[PDB]
This record gives sequence, C-alpha cells and structure tokens, in this order.
Amino acid sequence: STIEEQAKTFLDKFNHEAEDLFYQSSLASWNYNTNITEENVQNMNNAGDKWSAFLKEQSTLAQMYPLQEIQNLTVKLQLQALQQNGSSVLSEDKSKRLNTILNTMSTIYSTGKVCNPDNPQECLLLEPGLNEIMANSLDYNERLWAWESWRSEVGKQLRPLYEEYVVLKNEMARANHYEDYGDYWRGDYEVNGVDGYDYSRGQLIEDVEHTFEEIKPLYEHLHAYVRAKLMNAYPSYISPIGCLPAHLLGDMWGRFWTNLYSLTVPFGQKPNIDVTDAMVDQAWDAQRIFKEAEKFFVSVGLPNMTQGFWENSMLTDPGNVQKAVCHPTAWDLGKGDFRILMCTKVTMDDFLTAHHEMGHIQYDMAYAAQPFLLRNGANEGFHEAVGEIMSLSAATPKHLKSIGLLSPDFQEDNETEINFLLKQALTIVGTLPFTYMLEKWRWMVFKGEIPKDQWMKKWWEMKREIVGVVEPVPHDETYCDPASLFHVSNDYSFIRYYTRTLYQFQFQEALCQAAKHEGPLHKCDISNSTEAGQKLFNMLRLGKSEPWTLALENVVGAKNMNVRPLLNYFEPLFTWLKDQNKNSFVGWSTDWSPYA
Amino acid sequence: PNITNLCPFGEVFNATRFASVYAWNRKRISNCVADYSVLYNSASFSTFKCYGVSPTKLNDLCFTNVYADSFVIRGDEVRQIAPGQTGNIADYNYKLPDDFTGCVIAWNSNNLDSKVGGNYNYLYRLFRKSNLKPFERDISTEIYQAGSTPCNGVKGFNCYFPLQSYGFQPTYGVGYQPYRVVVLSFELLHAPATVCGPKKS
Ligand SMILES: *[C@@H]1O[C@H](CO)[C@@H](O)[C@H](O)[C@H]1NC(C)=O
Ligand SMILES: *[C@@H]1O[C@H](CO)[C@@H](O)[C@H](O)[C@H]1NC(C)=O
Ligand SMILES: *[C@@H]1O[C@H](CO)[C@@H](O)[C@H](O)[C@H]1NC(C)=O
Ligand SMILES: *[C@@H]1O[C@H](CO)[C@@H](O)[C@H](O)[C@H]1NC(C)=O
Ligand SMILES: *[C@@H]1O[C@H](CO)[C@@H](O)[C@H](O)[C@H]1NC(C)=O
Ligand SMILES: *[C@@H]1O[C@H](CO)[C@@H](O)[C@H](O)[C@H]1NC(C)=O
Ligand SMILES: *[C@@H]1O[C@H](CO)[C@@H](O)[C@H](O)[C@H]1NC(C)=O
Repeated sequence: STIEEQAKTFLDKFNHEAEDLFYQSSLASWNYNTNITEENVQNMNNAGDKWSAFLKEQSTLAQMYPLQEIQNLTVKLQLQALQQNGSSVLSEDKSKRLNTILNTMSTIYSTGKVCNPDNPQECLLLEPGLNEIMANSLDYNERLWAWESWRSEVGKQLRPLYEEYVVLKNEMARANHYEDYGDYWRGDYEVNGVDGYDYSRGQLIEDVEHTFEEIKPLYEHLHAYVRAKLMNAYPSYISPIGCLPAHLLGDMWGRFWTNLYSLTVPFGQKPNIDVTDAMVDQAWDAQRIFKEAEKFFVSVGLPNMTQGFWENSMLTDPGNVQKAVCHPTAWDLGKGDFRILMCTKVTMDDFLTAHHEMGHIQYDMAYAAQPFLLRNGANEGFHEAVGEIMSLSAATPKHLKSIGLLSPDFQEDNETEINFLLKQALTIVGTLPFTYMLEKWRWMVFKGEIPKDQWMKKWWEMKREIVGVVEPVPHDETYCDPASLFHVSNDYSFIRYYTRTLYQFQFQEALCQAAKHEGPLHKCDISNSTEAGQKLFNMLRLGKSEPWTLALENVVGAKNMNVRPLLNYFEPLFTWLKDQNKNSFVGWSTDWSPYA
Repeated sequence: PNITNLCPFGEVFNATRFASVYAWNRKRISNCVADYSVLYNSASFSTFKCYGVSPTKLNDLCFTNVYADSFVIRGDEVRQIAPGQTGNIADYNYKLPDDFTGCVIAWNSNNLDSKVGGNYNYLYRLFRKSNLKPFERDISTEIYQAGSTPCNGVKGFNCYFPLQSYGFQPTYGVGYQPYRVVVLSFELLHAPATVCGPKKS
C-alpha cells in the first residue's frame, strides 16, 4: 500500500536472500583462509562476484523508494545503507580504471620485495623480513637504507597511481553528493534525523582537533623522553632541540612505538610482567587460552561461545601440508556462525589477542538479533574498541593473579606500573599524532587544499609540526611516502584507530565506574562484575540500529567522544614524565637541527 | 486385556523426510492405542511443551481423533509454535488457536536435514495479504503484490515470490539449525472416542 510498507517488505526479502548469499561468500572466504588452494581462490572469487552483483542489483532496486516518505528510523537507516551507489554512479571506463588501480596497488604492496644494491641474488619482503629489521636493528645506516630503499621503490611506483586514485575517488564522491572522498569517509559518523543526537560530517574534524589539542602535552613529554633515550642509544644523530629521525621509531612508518620499549625502559633492574614462561611451565594449550577467555566473558555476564565456535574455529596452525593465513581474524559468517582464525602461540601477546578477538566475537553475537544490514558497529570505532577494552582488562596484574598465571607474591610497586604504563603509551599514545596527521593530510589531499606539486613539502611540514618527526633526507615529488602503508594503499579509512583509542578509554572508565573499582584506572579489571557486563551489553545489543552518540550515552553518559579518560589513564605516567623532563626541553623545533 | 494395534507414531516421528512448514503434513490418527509415555520418556526431544493438558494424564485419557502435524522450522522459530504467539511462521505458515489442546514436540535435526552445500528443500511462506486462521494450510504459489502495480505473474518491482528456502547447512548456529516439529492436536467430539490410552490388566 504505502511506500513505507513497500520498503519494509523489500527489506524483508532483501535481508532473507542477503543473509544466505553473505553466508556463502563468508564461508568461501573462510575456506580460502584456512586452506590456500587455487580452487578455493576460484570459489571465493565466484562467491564475491555473486555477492557484489547482488548488492548492485538491490542498490539499483532500493533507490526507487524515496527516503523522505519513510518515518521509521530503522527502516530509513537500512534504506540509506542500501541506496548508496558506491562506484556504480561513475562511468564504466572510470570504474574499471579505479578497480584496476586498486588491484595493482594491492599487488605492488603485497609483493613488494626490496634488497640492497650490488647484492641482488636474494631479497626480503616487508612482512617476512623488513618488519623484523625495523623492529630489532640497532644500526643507524642499516635502518636508513631499509627505510629509504622501501620508500624509493614503493613511492616511485605508487605516485602516478595515487595521483589517478585521488581524482577518480573525488569524482565518485562528488557524483555521490559528497564534497570529496574525505567527506565520504567522514560520513560514517554522520547522524541525521534524531533530535539532539545529530552529528555532522564537518563536526568530526573539529572534534578531532579539539581532542588532539588536549593529547598534545602528554605526547610532547613522551616525545621528549623518547628523544633523550634515543640520544643515549644513538649519540650524535639526535639533537636536543629537534625532531626525531624517521627511521628510528621501531616500525616501518612510525605507526607504533612499541619496539622502543627495550631502549626506553624506565626501570630495567625491575622484572617484567611476562607470563609466557608460566604458561609454558603449566602446559597451557591454545584451547586453554580460549577457554580462559571464555571464563572471563562469562564472569562479566556475557554469553558463552557456541558449540559451533569450538567445532569450526581454527585456533592452531594446521601443519606443513595445509597453508593458512596467520593473521588473527574474528569471523561473523552469518546465521549464528561465529569463528576465530588465529595461529595461536603460547605468548602473552597471543593470549591478549585471544581476548581481543573473542571480544570481537561477543560484539558480533550481541547484534545477531538485528536485521542483516544493521549488523555492524554503530561506527567504525566501536567494533575495535570493544576488543581493545578486553585487551586492557586482561593485561592487568589482578587478572593474571586471579587466573593463576602470575605468582600471588608478585610485588606491585610504582616502578612496574610506570614501566607498564610507558609500554602502553608507546603502543597507544604514540599512534595518535601519526593517525591524526595521516587522516588530516588525506583529507586535505581529497579536499584540494594541497596541490599535487606540493604534497610532500606540506606532508613533512605536517609531520614536523604534529608528529615531531623529521625526514632523514629531503624528498621531492617523485616519492610517494604515505602510500607505503597498508591502509592508505588499499583504500581503508584511518580515523577508526583514533576514534577507537578514545572510545577504548571512555568505555574503560564507564565499566570501571560500573564495577566499583577503587584504585587507578590502569589497575582496573572488569571481571566478576555483572553490572559492567550489563552496561556493555546494552550498547552491544543495539548494533547499528541506534546512533553512535546514543550508544555512547548508553555507556559513558556523554553525547560526544571525550579525551579525559585517556589522560586519566596515563596520569601516573604523566607525572613521572614531567618529573623526568626537568633538565631536558619538552617540545621540538621544526628546523633541520638533527639531520637533513 | 492383551493390547495390540498401536497407533502409527513410527510413521510420524521416524519419517525419512518431513514436509515444509508451509505445506505441513497432517495425519489423522484414529482407532488405535496411543502410548504417550514412550514419547514423553524419550531423551531425543528438546521441546515437549503441552498446552491445555498435562503429559502425565495423556496416557489415561481417551480422544476421538488425534491430528499429527509434521513440519521443519528453524531453531529460533520453535517459540512461535504456541497459542497466542506472532512471527512469520505463526502469521503466514502455521497458526495455532488460542484454545488449543495438544502438545508441541520439537527436536534438532541437523544430522539429517542439513548438507554442506545447503539444503534448499525446506521452504517457508514469507508473505501473504492476511494472517492465517488456525489449522489452515496455504500452498498457493501466486506472486505476492506489495505495491499498487499488478504483478502479472512476474517477480519484478514490488512483486516477490511467497515461498523462500532455508539454506540448512551443518555449520549453522543452534538458532538456525533445522528442527523437526510434530504438533499433536486432541479434540473431543460427540462421536465415540476411540483413541484411548493403554489399560493395565
Ligand atoms: C584443504 O584442501 C585440500 C586440497 O586438496 C583438501 O584435500 C583438504 O581436505 C583440505 N583440508 C581441509 C581441512 O579442509
Ligand atoms: C520500525 O520497524 C520495526 C520492524 O522492522 C519495528 O519493530 C519498529 O517498532 C518500528 N518502529 C517504529 C517507530 O515504528
Ligand atoms: C545513484 O545513482 C543514480 C544514477 O544517477 C541516481 O539516480 C541516484 O539518485 C543515486 N543515489 C543516491 C543515493 O545518490
Ligand atoms: C554455555 O553455558 C550454558 C549455561 O551455563 C551451558 O549449558 C552450555 O553448555 C555452555 N556452552 C558450551 C559450549 O559449553
Ligand atoms: C615509588 O615510591 C617510593 C616510596 O613512596 C618513592 O620513594 C619513589 O620515588 C616512587 N617512585 C616513583 C617512580 O614514583
Ligand atoms: C571471579 O570469580 C571466580 C569464581 O569465584 C573467582 O575464582 C575469581 O577469583 C574471581 N575474580 C577475582 C578477580 O576475584
Ligand atoms: C524413532 O527412532 C528412535 C531412535 O532409534 C527410537 O528410539 C524410537 O523408538 C523411534 N520411534 C519413536 C516413535 O520415537
């Protein structure tokens, strides 16, 4: 009869057939990932083509129902999600060119192999080897060689490709009624039609700048401390007044600073909280790791894993004969089928990763009651944030003592808390200026604020201004230094990590206040608290049905992303860094004082 | 006395194939001895919810006719086979009256009714203009008209096909795995009641 009832019936038929097709595609992808064989690749490609063609046909059929004649918010949300053209609005030649460019960038990044000139008989790929070289070497010129050679090869290959990519994506986005591709990415956080809880695409940049302005003193003190320690490690290269050299940050791009924990440890004399040896002594299998994670999730009141999870997941490397992707991934295949694909080792990192991925599985299970097109996080930040809160809670010494993995007579003094907080800052605080600078640069590239001849001159200027990292030698416009990273070269949004990092600590403060924890925030464990699990599950059950602002109101009681829980989390470390930086100079100079 | 001529409960519960929820099979059971304690004491049934009568006194009472309706539904759809409920199965596939006397028996059949490729032999009616009356069967395959435009027999815009398959695969969740449901309907009419329980000697 009415347009709204017509859309509801269309959504019902869509949901029903979509769930089945998405299941077939997801099962084909799972069979490819656990069994890398050419027929599995063919089956995955066939299922993906059927899924994409089906989404194209339903997008073509969904647009015939006008949005303004529908009053139910959930129906309007599903219709808004389905009615996106995507690349379909663009011409067939340009769509084919864009797909070809994306595929060739994926092949160039995945199969990029670089080794030293005059010794070309064998070469190393980034993921098997260059990562290990960047994370473990202590040699200045070796890291400089690896960094410059990989940015030379990858950037000189990817620069014309990225120049075509920005133009095609901007054309598609303006054809889709967006200002640029950056506005298309910022449209994930856009809430329209809800009274009071509306969020605009333009508010995201202002909120990110407003939060980063409060991030900046803590990052400045951490940067000064890391600069002093790197000056101790490398005597003459680092200046007291200047920025950090780019190739010394412990990773290939500067994404994380977690590989500098050995060089920058506050109290080396004190022991670490490594529990690897304790699990080795007690013969903890990966099955035991996941069962302990399940015990953690039932302690807080969340549902336990299904029988199909234990039957169908691959939690151990299969063997030599059968090949599988080693990356840990939680799979929501559809129809109540939840699996984890992780090559689990007996390490603390794998144990925390097991908690993180089972948190992903719990988030997926919670919104299974929702319609198919609303089965996602409220934004891209929440889905990762709910796994990261489990990673936060599991890493605490109280959780390790409770499950028996840590000795009951382990002394928790202030020094171990300081060095643990510094490790968490190197992982968590260090990625925030890099993430903000990368997204702001990509937004300015899409917006047209930066001309193509001035991309790199601005970029390093941004990196000195924001990240406090200086280039070793100047780069001209023949280089494409951003696109050496996985997310930017493969068309992925990058603001999810910044939002995830802030949402992580906001959720942590909310659950710890719910659990009546009486100490420091980093000493808080959310186990044994039914009310904390209930407060989490109230947001978890919604999925994408409600605005992310309303979900954040459900957890923390605020309508916007907030920066104060992160600063509260690192407050002991903040005071310690302020004490340790009395002689040294906090802040950096944008001049070429260390090296250029 | 000596009791023979048991009711054919083997051809309902232990059937090699079950019907879909839309074209649900109805078997009229008359003029035999119905032993309900064999069904109640089995551990193979997940749901044995009896409405309007208790299972303990079923083995004593006598009824004129017994209607055994058999079909296959999802795990999450077993709750809709009850008086007063709502959902696609109750509104469009199989409707129970509010004044229902009988038992709803359901058990998991993932072993038999699921194949790795997907078993599309079981269907459910997804749409219809009005809700079903109690104990009504709709096996029509006419194209549903959701819009003003006439369908004219072609599944185009706003015109969809009523019956949709459940692609039952063994790796599904417990709420999506196939469940075989047998509903026993007990009525008493003025005719001589002949479906009686077994009598002790
Ligand atoms: C992996 O693929 C091979 C291909 O020959 C097949 O024989 C094997 O059964 C598969 N293993 C699993 C666990 O599916
Ligand atoms: C919107 O539709 C859903 C079913 O799709 C229904 O449950 C919900 O109550 C509706 N909301 C309003 C406000 O009508
Ligand atoms: C998708 O593209 C078609 C083709 O021009 C257009 O008519 C339609 O309005 C577009 N949909 C949206 C949501 O912009
Ligand atoms: C999950 O918990 C319930 C109740 O505690 C239990 O019956 C069920 O067996 C558990 N699941 C598994 C896979 O053991
Ligand atoms: C730890 O506590 C002791 C005693 O309160 C104090 O002397 C020491 O300076 C503290 N260290 C740090 C890093 O806070
Ligand atoms: C949570 O509850 C279990 C069950 O009593 C208990 O063994 C465990 O120690 C509790 N956790 C903490 C941190 O006390
Ligand atoms: C059906 O099969 C089971 C399995 O062997 C058997 O125990 C039972 O007696 C059979 N008949 C009925 C009516 O359940």
